[PDB]
Amino acid sequence: APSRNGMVLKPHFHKDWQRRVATWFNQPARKIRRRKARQAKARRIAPRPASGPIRPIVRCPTVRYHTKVRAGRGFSLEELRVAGIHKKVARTIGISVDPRRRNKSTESLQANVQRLKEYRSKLILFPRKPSAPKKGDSSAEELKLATQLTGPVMPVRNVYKKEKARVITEEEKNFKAFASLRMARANARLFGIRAKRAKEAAEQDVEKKK
Amino acid sequence: PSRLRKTRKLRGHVSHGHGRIGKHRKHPGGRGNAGGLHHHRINFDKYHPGYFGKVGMKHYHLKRNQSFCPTVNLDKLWTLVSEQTRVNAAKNKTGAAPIIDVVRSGYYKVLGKGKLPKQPVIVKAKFFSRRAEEKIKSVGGACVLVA
RNA sequence: CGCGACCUCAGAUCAGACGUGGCGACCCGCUGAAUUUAAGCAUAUUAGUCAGCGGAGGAGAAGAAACUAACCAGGAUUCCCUCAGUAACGGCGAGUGAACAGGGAAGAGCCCAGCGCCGAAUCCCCGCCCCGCGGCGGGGCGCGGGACAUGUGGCGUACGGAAGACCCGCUCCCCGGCGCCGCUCGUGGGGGGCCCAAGUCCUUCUGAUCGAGGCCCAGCCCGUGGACGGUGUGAGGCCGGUAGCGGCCCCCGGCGCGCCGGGCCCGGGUCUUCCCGGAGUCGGGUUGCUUGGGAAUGCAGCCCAAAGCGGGUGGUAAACUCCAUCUAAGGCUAAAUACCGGCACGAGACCGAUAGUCAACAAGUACCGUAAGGGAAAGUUGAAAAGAACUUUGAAGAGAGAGUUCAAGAGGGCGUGAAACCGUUAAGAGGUAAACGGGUGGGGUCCGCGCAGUCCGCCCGGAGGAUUCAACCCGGCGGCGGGUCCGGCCGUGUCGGCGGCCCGGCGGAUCUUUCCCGC
RNA sequence: GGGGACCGUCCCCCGACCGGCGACCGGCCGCCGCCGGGCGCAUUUCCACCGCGGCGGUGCGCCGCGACCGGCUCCGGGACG
RNA sequence: CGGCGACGUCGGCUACCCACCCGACCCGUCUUGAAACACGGACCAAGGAGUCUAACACGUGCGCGAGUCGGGGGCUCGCACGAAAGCCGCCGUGGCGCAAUGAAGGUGAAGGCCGGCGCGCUCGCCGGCCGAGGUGGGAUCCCGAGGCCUCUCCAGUCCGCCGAGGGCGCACCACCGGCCCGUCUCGCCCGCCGCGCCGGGGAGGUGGAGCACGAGCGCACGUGUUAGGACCCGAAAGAUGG
RNA sequence: CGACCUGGGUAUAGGGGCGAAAGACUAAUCGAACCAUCUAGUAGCUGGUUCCCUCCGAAGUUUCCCUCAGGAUAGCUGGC
RNA sequence: UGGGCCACUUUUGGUAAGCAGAACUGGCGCUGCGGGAUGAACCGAACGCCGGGUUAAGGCGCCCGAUGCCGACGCUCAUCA
RNA sequence: CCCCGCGGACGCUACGCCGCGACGAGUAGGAGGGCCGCUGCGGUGAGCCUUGAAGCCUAGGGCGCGGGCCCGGGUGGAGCCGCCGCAGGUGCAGAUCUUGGUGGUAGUAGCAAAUAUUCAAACGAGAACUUUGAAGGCCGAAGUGGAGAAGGGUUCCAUGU
RNA sequence: CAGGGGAAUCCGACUGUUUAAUUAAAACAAAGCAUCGCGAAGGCCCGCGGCGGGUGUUGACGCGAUGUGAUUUCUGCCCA
RNA sequence: AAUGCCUCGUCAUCUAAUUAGUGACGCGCAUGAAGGAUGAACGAGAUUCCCACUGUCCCUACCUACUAUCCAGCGAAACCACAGCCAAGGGAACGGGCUUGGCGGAAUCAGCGGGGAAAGAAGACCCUGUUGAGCUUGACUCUAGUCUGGCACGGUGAAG
RNA sequence: CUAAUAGGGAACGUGAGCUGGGUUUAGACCGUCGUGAGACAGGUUAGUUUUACCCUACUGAUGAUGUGUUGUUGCCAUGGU
Ligand SMILES: [K+]
Ligand SMILES: [K+]
Ligand SMILES: [K+]
Ligand SMILES: [K+]
Ligand SMILES: [K+]
Ligand SMILES: [K+]
Ligand SMILES: [K+]
Ligand SMILES: [K+]
Ligand SMILES: [K+]
Ligand SMILES: [K+]
Ligand SMILES: [K+]
Ligand SMILES: [K+]
Ligand SMILES: [K+]
Ligand SMILES: [K+]
Ligand SMILES: [K+]
Ligand SMILES: [K+]
Ligand SMILES: [K+]
Ligand SMILES: [K+]
Ligand SMILES: [K+]
Ligand SMILES: [K+]
Ligand SMILES: [K+]
Ligand SMILES: [K+]
Ligand SMILES: [K+]
Ligand SMILES: [K+]
Ligand SMILES: [K+]
Ligand SMILES: [K+]
Ligand SMILES: [K+]
Ligand SMILES: [K+]
Ligand SMILES: [K+]
Ligand SMILES: [K+]
Ligand SMILES: [K+]
Ligand SMILES: [K+]
Ligand SMILES: [K+]
Ligand SMILES: [Mg+2]
Ligand SMILES: [Mg+2]
Ligand SMILES: [Mg+2]
Ligand SMILES: [Mg+2]
Ligand SMILES: [Mg+2]
Ligand SMILES: [Mg+2]
Ligand SMILES: [Mg+2]
Ligand SMILES: [Mg+2]
Ligand SMILES: [Mg+2]
Ligand SMILES: [Mg+2]
Ligand SMILES: [Mg+2]
Ligand SMILES: [Mg+2]
Ligand SMILES: [Mg+2]
Ligand SMILES: [Mg+2]
Ligand SMILES: [Mg+2]
Ligand SMILES: [Mg+2]
Ligand SMILES: [Mg+2]
Ligand SMILES: [Mg+2]
Ligand SMILES: [Mg+2]
Ligand SMILES: [Mg+2]
Ligand SMILES: [Mg+2]
Ligand SMILES: [Mg+2]
Ligand SMILES: [Mg+2]
Ligand SMILES: [Mg+2]
Ligand SMILES: [Mg+2]
Ligand SMILES: [Mg+2]
Ligand SMILES: [Mg+2]
Ligand SMILES: [Mg+2]
Ligand SMILES: [Mg+2]
Ligand SMILES: [Mg+2]
Ligand SMILES: [Mg+2]
Ligand SMILES: [Mg+2]
Ligand SMILES: [Mg+2]
Ligand SMILES: [Mg+2]
Ligand SMILES: [Mg+2]
Ligand SMILES: [Mg+2]
Ligand SMILES: [Mg+2]
Ligand SMILES: [Mg+2]
Ligand SMILES: [Mg+2]
Ligand SMILES: [Mg+2]
Ligand SMILES: [Mg+2]
Ligand SMILES: [Mg+2]
Ligand SMILES: [Mg+2]
Ligand SMILES: [Mg+2]
Ligand SMILES: [Mg+2]
Ligand SMILES: [Mg+2]
Ligand SMILES: [Mg+2]
Ligand SMILES: [Mg+2]
Ligand SMILES: [Mg+2]
Ligand SMILES: [Mg+2]
Ligand SMILES: [Mg+2]
Ligand SMILES: [Mg+2]
Ligand SMILES: [Mg+2]
Ligand SMILES: [Mg+2]
Ligand SMILES: [Mg+2]
Ligand SMILES: [Mg+2]
Ligand SMILES: [Mg+2]
Ligand SMILES: [Mg+2]
Ligand SMILES: [Mg+2]
Ligand SMILES: [Mg+2]
Ligand SMILES: [Mg+2]
Ligand SMILES: [Mg+2]
Ligand SMILES: [Mg+2]
Ligand SMILES: [Mg+2]
Ligand SMILES: [Mg+2]
Ligand SMILES: [Mg+2]
Ligand SMILES: [Mg+2]
Ligand SMILES: [Mg+2]
Ligand SMILES: [Mg+2]
Ligand SMILES: [Mg+2]
Ligand SMILES: [Mg+2]
Ligand SMILES: [Mg+2]
Ligand SMILES: [Mg+2]
Ligand SMILES: [Mg+2]
Ligand SMILES: [Mg+2]
Ligand SMILES: [Mg+2]
Ligand SMILES: [Mg+2]
Ligand SMILES: [Mg+2]
Ligand SMILES: [Mg+2]
Ligand SMILES: [Mg+2]
Ligand SMILES: [Mg+2]
Ligand SMILES: [Mg+2]
Ligand SMILES: [Mg+2]
Ligand SMILES: [Mg+2]
Ligand SMILES: [Mg+2]
Ligand SMILES: [Mg+2]
Ligand SMILES: [Mg+2]
Ligand SMILES: [Mg+2]
Ligand SMILES: [Mg+2]
Ligand SMILES: [Mg+2]
Ligand SMILES: [Mg+2]
Repeated sequence: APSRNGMVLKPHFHKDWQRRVATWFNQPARKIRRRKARQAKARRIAPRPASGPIRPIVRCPTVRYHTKVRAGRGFSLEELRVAGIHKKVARTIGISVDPRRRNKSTESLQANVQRLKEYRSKLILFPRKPSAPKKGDSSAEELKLATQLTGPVMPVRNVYKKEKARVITEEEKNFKAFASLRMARANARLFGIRAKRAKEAAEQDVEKKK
Repeated sequence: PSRLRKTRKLRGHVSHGHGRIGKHRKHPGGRGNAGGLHHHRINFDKYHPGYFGKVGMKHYHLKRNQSFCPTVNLDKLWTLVSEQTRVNAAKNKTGAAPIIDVVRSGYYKVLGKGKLPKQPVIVKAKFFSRRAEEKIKSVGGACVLVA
């Protein structure tokens, strides 16, 4: 029964919850087990980066996150084409590729290809037969500089352009920010109905004289 | 700690604090929010007005991200830049005003609560309230919109 | 009017294979309540849950968009955090209730049909020989059979593909062994076997001791071992173990090299010419169920029934219009995830024999029910049986002696051995049932070192001893004070910054090559 | 993209003044105290015994009695207005 | 101040038995009312009933504080303890708080004084300052005439106490103004790359879980309410499968 | 001597059977058997609810309720 | 807690009721104690454990504390006082 | 300007100690304190203990308003407790409570359906009940006789206890 | 061993059956009488389902569904 | 009348006496026709009277068997707050306890049925519960099965 | 018939005293009521009456306390009548 002031509470405990309760007593053991698997995987791919393939620079979708950049699934086929990497060779040298991603703008395309070209420069390639190096790399640097990279390969990094303090022009001071937003909302709201009324007036003008 | 509770003090007292006449029974009055319009009407009306009935238009598939527009007031505006930025502008001889990008700091709309220090500043935001724009221009600043 | 080919069927204890049934904690496909809540109750809730049926595996399922979105776009599946008790559903009552984006764990992609090209290039079976056995493969041979044009194989699948030219790069794959590595790895990779420190020192306690004192040299000895268990106590050094990138022995697996048997066969860029798709399916109506999905989320039945600049989706039904996004009606796929059953382990602020599993034990046993099914009670002598020889009464059970033991006032349901209840002994009492509260009295068992009843400070007197009492000298150590007497300081400022982006750091939403590496 | 400059906090130093030696410590002095060793070897000091000694404190082994003082109370005489 | 003290006595209100006087009905429970001819209770032993999770609310304690919080993940010989502890900082994504209001489109919280001017038209352009107004209360604090002192006086040297009055006023309370969002009534202006069925502004009422120089977040404890077996035991029933 | 009595074998199974009919019988159970499970079903109703001392200390009234053996609400109480 | 009940007085229904229903204050419930022999509610008075004194209401033949006063004045005889 | 005396009680776990005044009923209920009590964990007691732990018994000595606690004696035979914190499956007279045990009833009700036993002997420690003999009775062939089915499962038969 | 008898009233015709474990009856059944459905692609009934199953190895002198209750004598009026 | 309230209806018969029985009457609360009215035989069916018979009774007695009883052996259970002598009082209005009085004498045996508001069972009557179940029905809401229409399986020819 | 055939109480005395005719379960018939299940202070018929051995009360039966033991013969308190 209700008793004095309080919050009307609606607990969801009418459905025999006690038979489906997930305890977390294996959480410390689970963290240990994944960490052993991470260490075992890193040893298995001895010189290859532990985190895995290089991932592309990706802008987050919605209007909440579209100022923020993250890592994506894989580089686009267009990104690989202008970077000069075959889409079937890239996965063999640690480049993740997403066949189903398109590049709607050039800036995103152009930013990711510099990521690929720069990664290609940083890449040390071991010959398939160590005795006979065809086109892998010079043995001088592949011997000593070969080290398993820890963490994500070239971590995706949100960069902010620093704006230099400047003198405010009179044109900037005369701009009406609030009025522009209010007028822009009205223009977008009445665009369709204004065209219809203009069209209906056009039909009146083609037959004004009769 | 169970040693600090009333149960340890209610041993030897037959009704355990619930009373001899009324007793402690399973569910007198119903279970949960039972009888909110019937035998519990006064409590619901007294403490939870508006509980019963529909008001307004429903909207299927609401996406909270589309309406994402955090706001910042003018009194907190200068906290978005470093303290070096504001002293340098104040002691600057020229009319050079620093740029505050509230979108970079995580805000989209600039609201106009409070007052600004008497020094010009360029404020970059997605939206401005009418009074926030007026106060920024009063200190000789400018408002420029971003998308 | 017989003989052949094919088609569709049939029989066989035909040659060789496969399925069935069990377990079922976790998983997949169905079916599916009511108790209950709503203070009644029918929709709702319980719940897509219990029960019922089927099917798996070490995981399963899902899974590489007929997606999310509407952004400056993301990009298979699965799991965690959050979104969020929110959007929404709901006698809009009780109640119910996701998703996207974001951050993580993990991360892996692919294959057909179709369209085409290639002398069916393809596959199974049976005999013969060789290399082998270790789950039965490889090679060679057969005017040896069969499958298959009612379509096998290679190329190729929307990320476009193919064929021709032109140019460039010759670039290098996967399989089973021979001998040996690095010795496989946080220092063995795994499985099994056998081993590796130091007191039973002296004196004592005891039934027994693992107890208590002691062990000169900074201290009994070892300690990378002071976890645990056993042993007559309570043990780091008595024993097993424990520690150790300790030792030895046996067995098994994938990792690189030289060789071997065989396969192994062109890749990219430009241009041109071609080629491009899953139908009683989608979609629509309706019905029933389901969902948060609300003029209908999904699933299914019936009816209708497609198209190809088409089709689906774009969370309010509909027409027109633009736009975005994907490409259904075929298939596979590891990881992160689940696990009250099983094998083998480790641990615990849990329980301690009416507790904890029903079950600490000949427990799913005894026992009950025709059956489905129901289902207990029950641990402890002692260190060691040393488990009472022998004598005596009795027909014996049972006794009296004796004996073992530290103890039988531990004697085979025997550690301790409460209360209720009973027998006997002792004391007291007794016609208002006992019992009780308050107040005394009598008696009794005990207690009080009870029984000539305190101690100790100063002074006085008497009778004895001992240094040495005070004050001075030497040495040591403390307390307090001292303009810092001298330092070492510390707190706060004070300047040259000698001092740091080379000869000291970390930060800044502060300015810049107007000396330097990408447009 | 670097590398620089500047700013804010730092750093150990070269140095002075400032408040104090502090509960951050030493050396010197001064005073005091304690201890050890000498000297002091007796009208000093200390130790133990005795007195049925005195002064104080505590308390009497048990059972009793008395006295005065103060608090509360119940009564009784006498006298004055 | 007196008496008495070892094999008989001395003290022990407790504790054992007995006697007498006074008082005294059997507990628990429901109930207006129980000793009840109201129910349960023959006796003893052991067991036996407000718990845990989640969610709220308020109070209290702790840390930090316009912030707070790593709980999910990751890094640290991989592990006696340790499944602990420590660390992350471009792991703070995110939660809660820092802004409300409206069904929604949306909008979204600074005033006071001094001056010249239109006309200081209940008013529009500026200047200068200060930065959430005012009234009445208001702990505390500040000033304070006049007093309190010495063996005594002419004359002040230093501070201490009391002190009528006066002042600044915390928190908080009452009230009056002001500001934001919704909605009415009235009315006149202003803006332009879109001259519009465009955009903005004013005055006066009224609706809001608002502003008006933040108080929250995390953790712990207590109490209360609730969903769960829900303090413990208890139906007549209903369903599924045998 | 009969719609007679009786053994054994068969068939009918739970909202079902079987009944010359009594709601009879269906394994001592029948106006819906028995067993296990859902299930610790729900109960405004009955019974119980375990140590001590100290301090404070009630109500059976108001309003609303398919409310009248119950709640909500105000009142009375305690704590801070 | 939301079953109340009782008493003086006021008061409605009823023949009436230890009945039913209101008002006001007090009480019992929740409360022991002195008195009413006995008794939830009457009268007195409310309570920590005690010693002394004094009272309340009520009593003072005996039970049973207190008149065992040379108490005062009357009234009354009952073979159901 | 202490000094023939160099000296002068106790105190103040400040969560402590001390002073003064008033007050004290209580169901339901609320709160505080508990050096009340049980079990386990982290610390601590150079804690206790085979020269005797826990438990149990006790006309033994005491303490506290009380919950309870300490000590003596006996029994027992291996463990246990104090203090500071922590955590509960933490306190019983009741529930026609659960399990186990034990009373009064009480040496009582009772050992009464179907006619019936008696004598002698044997074995034997022991004879109303066994065996043998003798006698008197009963079932009376629709049996208290002789054999089977179902069901039971060794009850069958010897010997012994 | 082994019927007391007679005169009547009510009910059931009779024989039979029935509430195992309080009712043996006047209750049920019965023969007789009456009514109704149905010619099989059917009537009545079972069945989750099959053109499944029972009556039915049946066919109106038969199956199925009711009421009344031997014989005798009657069975009136009302289709709103 | 097994059907009549009024009702023990009225009249006759049966008896000394009949709320009983039989016969008769009938404005019959509320008889009646697939059930009415009769009628032999039959009935562990309900009722009345008569003969006979008797311990049913007046009015009780005696006898027999087995018990009970006593003994040897053996040996429960129900129930149990504590218990157990009364009168009155008051009291939850019927006390074993309390008040006032009457009084009260170990341990027991055979009986007994006044009390213990004796035991047996959480009253089955009655009421309450927003607790059921069996059954009924134009209660509400459904449903198997059935009747009917439509679509599909579902075709080939003619008269219209 | 008689002298008279008075009225009442004792849990409307008395069911572990009986009986079970009535009322008041379940079977059944009739009448009335109800659509029906079913109902009827209407009629009718058939329908399990359990336990004492406890305490007291009462009835009888042994005994018990005091006169030393034991016996004979007696008295009468009290109760009944
Ligand atoms: K309470
Ligand atoms: K919601
Ligand atoms: K071929
Ligand atoms: K070893
Ligand atoms: K459909
Ligand atoms: K499209
Ligand atoms: K058990
Ligand atoms: K078992
Ligand atoms: K022993
Ligand atoms: K009772
Ligand atoms: K964390
Ligand atoms: K935050
Ligand atoms: K909003
Ligand atoms: K609860
Ligand atoms: K079963
Ligand atoms: K037969
Ligand atoms: K059933
Ligand atoms: K009522
Ligand atoms: K309240
Ligand atoms: K209330
Ligand atoms: K300890
Ligand atoms: K105590
Ligand atoms: K002991
Ligand atoms: K016959
Ligand atoms: K019969
Ligand atoms: K048929
Ligand atoms: K008929
Ligand atoms: K009709
Ligand atoms: K008709
Ligand atoms: K007839
Ligand atoms: K008969
Ligand atoms: K029933
Ligand atoms: K007399
Ligand atoms: Mg209480
Ligand atoms: Mg209790
Ligand atoms: Mg209670
Ligand atoms: Mg309900
Ligand atoms: Mg309910
Ligand atoms: Mg219900
Ligand atoms: Mg299941
Ligand atoms: Mg299978
Ligand atoms: Mg799979
Ligand atoms: Mg799949
Ligand atoms: Mg695809
Ligand atoms: Mg939220
Ligand atoms: Mg649901
Ligand atoms: Mg990752
Ligand atoms: Mg092909
Ligand atoms: Mg060793
Ligand atoms: Mg050991
Ligand atoms: Mg050891
Ligand atoms: Mg080892
Ligand atoms: Mg739409
Ligand atoms: Mg057990
Ligand atoms: Mg035990
Ligand atoms: Mg024997
Ligand atoms: Mg012993
Ligand atoms: Mg023993
Ligand atoms: Mg004894
Ligand atoms: Mg009760
Ligand atoms: Mg009552
Ligand atoms: Mg009582
Ligand atoms: Mg009574
Ligand atoms: Mg009761
Ligand atoms: Mg009991
Ligand atoms: Mg009882
Ligand atoms: Mg206990
Ligand atoms: Mg950690
Ligand atoms: Mg954020
Ligand atoms: Mg103010
Ligand atoms: Mg105001
Ligand atoms: Mg609350
Ligand atoms: Mg139901
Ligand atoms: Mg329960
Ligand atoms: Mg239950
Ligand atoms: Mg209502
Ligand atoms: Mg009640
Ligand atoms: Mg009540
Ligand atoms: Mg009331
Ligand atoms: Mg009244
Ligand atoms: Mg009343
Ligand atoms: Mg009460
Ligand atoms: Mg009171
Ligand atoms: Mg009182
Ligand atoms: Mg009194
Ligand atoms: Mg009186
Ligand atoms: Mg007194
Ligand atoms: Mg008197
Ligand atoms: Mg007297
Ligand atoms: Mg009190
Ligand atoms: Mg418990
Ligand atoms: Mg108990
Ligand atoms: Mg006997
Ligand atoms: Mg007998
Ligand atoms: Mg014979
Ligand atoms: Mg025979
Ligand atoms: Mg035999
Ligand atoms: Mg007959
Ligand atoms: Mg006839
Ligand atoms: Mg029969
Ligand atoms: Mg019968
Ligand atoms: Mg019979
Ligand atoms: Mg006839
Ligand atoms: Mg017939
Ligand atoms: Mg007649
Ligand atoms: Mg007669
Ligand atoms: Mg007719
Ligand atoms: Mg009496
Ligand atoms: Mg009694
Ligand atoms: Mg009852
Ligand atoms: Mg009952
Ligand atoms: Mg009700
Ligand atoms: Mg029902
Ligand atoms: Mg109807
Ligand atoms: Mg009577
Ligand atoms: Mg009887
Ligand atoms: Mg009687
Ligand atoms: Mg009768
Ligand atoms: Mg009857
Ligand atoms: Mg009718
Ligand atoms: Mg009659
Ligand atoms: Mg009969
Ligand atoms: Mg007898
Ligand atoms: Mg006499």
